[PDB]
Amino acid sequence: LELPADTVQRIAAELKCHPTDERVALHLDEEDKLRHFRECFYIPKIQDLPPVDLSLVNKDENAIYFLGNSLGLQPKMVKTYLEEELDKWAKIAAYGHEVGKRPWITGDESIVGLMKDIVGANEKEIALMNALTVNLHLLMLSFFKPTPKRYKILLEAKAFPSDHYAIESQLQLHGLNIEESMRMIKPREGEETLRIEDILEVIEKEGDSIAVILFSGVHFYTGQHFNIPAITKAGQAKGCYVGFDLAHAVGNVELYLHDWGVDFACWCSYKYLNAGAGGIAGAFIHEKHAHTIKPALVGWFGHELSTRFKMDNKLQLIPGVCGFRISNPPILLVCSLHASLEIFKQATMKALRKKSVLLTGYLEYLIKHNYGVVNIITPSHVEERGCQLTITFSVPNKDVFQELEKRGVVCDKRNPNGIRVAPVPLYNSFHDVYKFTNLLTSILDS
Amino acid sequence: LELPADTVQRIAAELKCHPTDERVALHLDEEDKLRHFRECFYIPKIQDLPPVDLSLVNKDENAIYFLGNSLGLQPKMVKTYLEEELDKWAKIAAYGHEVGKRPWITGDESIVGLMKDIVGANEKEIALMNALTVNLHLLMLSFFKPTPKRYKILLEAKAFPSDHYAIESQLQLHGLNIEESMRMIKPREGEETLRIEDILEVIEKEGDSIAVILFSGVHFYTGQHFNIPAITKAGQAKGCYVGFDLAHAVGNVELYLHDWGVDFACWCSYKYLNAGAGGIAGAFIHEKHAHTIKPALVGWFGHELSTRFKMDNKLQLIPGVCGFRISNPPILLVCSLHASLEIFKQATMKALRKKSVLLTGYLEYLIKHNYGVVNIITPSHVEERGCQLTITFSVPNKDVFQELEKRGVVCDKRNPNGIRVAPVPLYNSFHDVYKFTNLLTSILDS
Ligand SMILES: *Cc1c(COP(=O)(O)O)cnc(C)c1O
Ligand SMILES: *Cc1c(COP(=O)(O)O)cnc(C)c1O
Ligand SMILES: O=C(O)CNC(=O)c1cccc(O)c1
Ligand SMILES: O=C(O)CNC(=O)c1cccc(O)c1
Repeated sequence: LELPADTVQRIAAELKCHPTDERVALHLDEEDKLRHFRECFYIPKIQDLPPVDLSLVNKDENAIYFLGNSLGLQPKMVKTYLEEELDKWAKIAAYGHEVGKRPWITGDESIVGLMKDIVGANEKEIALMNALTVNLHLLMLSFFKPTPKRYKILLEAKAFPSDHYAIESQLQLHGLNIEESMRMIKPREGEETLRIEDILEVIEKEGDSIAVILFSGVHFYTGQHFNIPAITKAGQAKGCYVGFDLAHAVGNVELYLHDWGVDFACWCSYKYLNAGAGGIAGAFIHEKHAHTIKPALVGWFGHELSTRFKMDNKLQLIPGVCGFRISNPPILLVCSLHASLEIFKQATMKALRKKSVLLTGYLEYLIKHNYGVVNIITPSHVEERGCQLTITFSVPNKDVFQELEKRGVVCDKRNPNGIRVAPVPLYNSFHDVYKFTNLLTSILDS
Repeated sequence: LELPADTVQRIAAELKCHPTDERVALHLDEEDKLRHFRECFYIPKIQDLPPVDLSLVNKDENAIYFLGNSLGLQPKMVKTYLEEELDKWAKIAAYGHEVGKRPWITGDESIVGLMKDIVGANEKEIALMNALTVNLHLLMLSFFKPTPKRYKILLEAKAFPSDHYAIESQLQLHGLNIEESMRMIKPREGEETLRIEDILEVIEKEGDSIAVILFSGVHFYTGQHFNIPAITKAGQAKGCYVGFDLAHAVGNVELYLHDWGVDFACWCSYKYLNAGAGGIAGAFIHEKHAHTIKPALVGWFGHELSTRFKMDNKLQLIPGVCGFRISNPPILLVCSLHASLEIFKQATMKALRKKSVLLTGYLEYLIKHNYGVVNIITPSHVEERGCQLTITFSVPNKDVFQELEKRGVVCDKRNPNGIRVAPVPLYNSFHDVYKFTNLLTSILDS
């Protein structure tokens, strides 16, 4: 299978231009079978962005939005989907709990089918509920059951703060010494990312004492995409449960949670899944646990639908992850997520991931060619990253982030002088990447 | 202070009609200073309701919606408020986290001020987050700390199923015997409601062994409004924490959680608060606990805003209930609740409660006069109930509920032959009550 760099160079040869020519980007966009999906989203205009310097930009041009890994752009249909439910609420009020396209009682279940291909799990293995870190806790209350022999939680060092705090509070709940019980894998000296061989070594050596491995699927800062099946198998070989925070993985990289035998997972919906700030989150528990791992905290929405409304206070618990669902689901959040998931249905993760490899590969190619001063922290192997590249710079005189945002590039900063950029296949183009790299080159040359 | 029955009879005398005359209802509506608020809501039309028999009703008449205690009607402004946020998301995407009327990061805090008068607490004592039963669990994980001496949870028998399951699972979490540890106050033989003297007796006699009292503020089925301050003081006198599920109280009866010294509380927003199915819920913790009662489960949104985004994994916990906030808040849910709370701001709980006393009092009066066969289960004392009356019937030949719903009355059923009705002051009229009672009379007379 042709690597992105090789595709770019071959296309350039065919076009009779240099691989760094704008025509290469324009051609890749012409050949992009997912090109039309860009029209499904509200893309901000450059002139409308708060930090933009109008004197450096062309009005009425679209922003170069590379922050879809943090706050995904809005599907145009969100309003329409919300209107369907507001209209029902206006027309029949309480009766909307039981009737319509999204009966409110089963609003979550009405759209969960659309998640099956995204995470690679069955409908009974997925719940759409609450918020990401909330779900992490609900799952950990059941999966983390420390003993004198097996009490550790294994995670990456410099994990996302919410997960870090969640794990710390879980350990504190059991009166466990944090320094001794919170095992955090640090990179080798002079590296920011983890080597799979090093992770597996820790698991092999310390696995007997580890109750739960809780890793990110994709690391938020380095952009490293961890080998989920390998970590899962290694942990399970030592008797650990293995779960993942897939905040940066879902809707980005392909996932097969069931087939890989992942024990549990959770994710948010407002990043690659484009559902809007604080949107309804997700949880997965492998069906193999449905009768053995029970919810720690129960509410009425974990009671089987068939008898729930008898209200006789005789719990009939739904097996598997839906037993962990505590409260009635927020229809308005279901609406916005639904609009997004219909788009994913049409695009397919297979096709999206294929475009992402070429799109991020093209970005990497242009960066490496022009400045090979500029360091890509994200792993170079195509299977070891998603959309996002994390880049650092060595320019004492320039704040590269500030100069980019003034010009309508929307991305994330980390210190001292670096950036997170994540071109996404649904609504970013190869031309976006071309434009970005030329703005960057111009900034670095002063 | 004039009782509702006496107001009705006096008004009838002034009008020169019988207290049961339609003119009495029309006059009370003319004198209702809150009358205009009815126009702020989408009221369903009778012809649009699923169970309606069109041959028994007049088309284009409004439904008689008496289920505002279960699913509140929609403020007309909900769509407008949602559009503000969708428009921001479309225009500036990620930048919406920090700017606008409702910066997404502080979306909850941007509207919490509007809850101050509703629950009678300070802004630092209220959090808008998650869902009701979820919040109940988050609070109980911190407030319920059983010991060999003090391990019981005290609640009413036949509590709402979700609360019942929550309490059961909390006890199971600590390995406590449910039958011994879950103390449930049952009514006297031949009664459905609880006597305050009986509740206080249990507290006095068993209080030393009770860790937490968790009562509803208003009981969902009987409509009994419990004396919150009296239960709070009695529990605290015995060293118990006292908390309330205010699902049926908030936006219905007046509340002074801080001044009463209530330890903690939680509530939903889709009942009297009209926020839409599964809307963003609420939690209260008295400020007296801010430095002593810490969250059991922590996430990044419990970390002080000023340093949260440094992402250095060094927790700086917000004192009080906001420390219990785990995840970033759902803006779309904030929108719908905000639309409702602006209406409550204009109306005031004081004025709403005053109308409710007269409105429910008038309903009771008409029921008692025509059939004094018909039993009101809800306490008769005006201070011992909210909007809702629960009514039972003794007619072997008639399903009263089915006959009411066919005629465009929207209410709730319980067996064998009874109903829950809750005329609400924001959008129900005295004429609604008059019409309802005449439909009921006609049904009962066969
Ligand atoms: C309506 C109600 C609930 C509903 O629970 P959710 O968590 O909102 O699904 C719970 N408890 C009481 C007392 C209620 O009246
Ligand atoms: C974005 C993200 C979160 C956000 O937490 P919320 O519960 O949604 O507020 C948590 N963990 C990871 C790994 C994330 O990337
Ligand atoms: O983008 C990330 O990796 C993590 N950050 C967020 O999810 C985020 C950023 C700003 C506001 C917010 O609520 C969440
Ligand atoms: O109305 C009550 O007292 C309790 N019921 C609900 O809150 C309710 C009813 C139907 C659907 C739902 O999600 C909640």
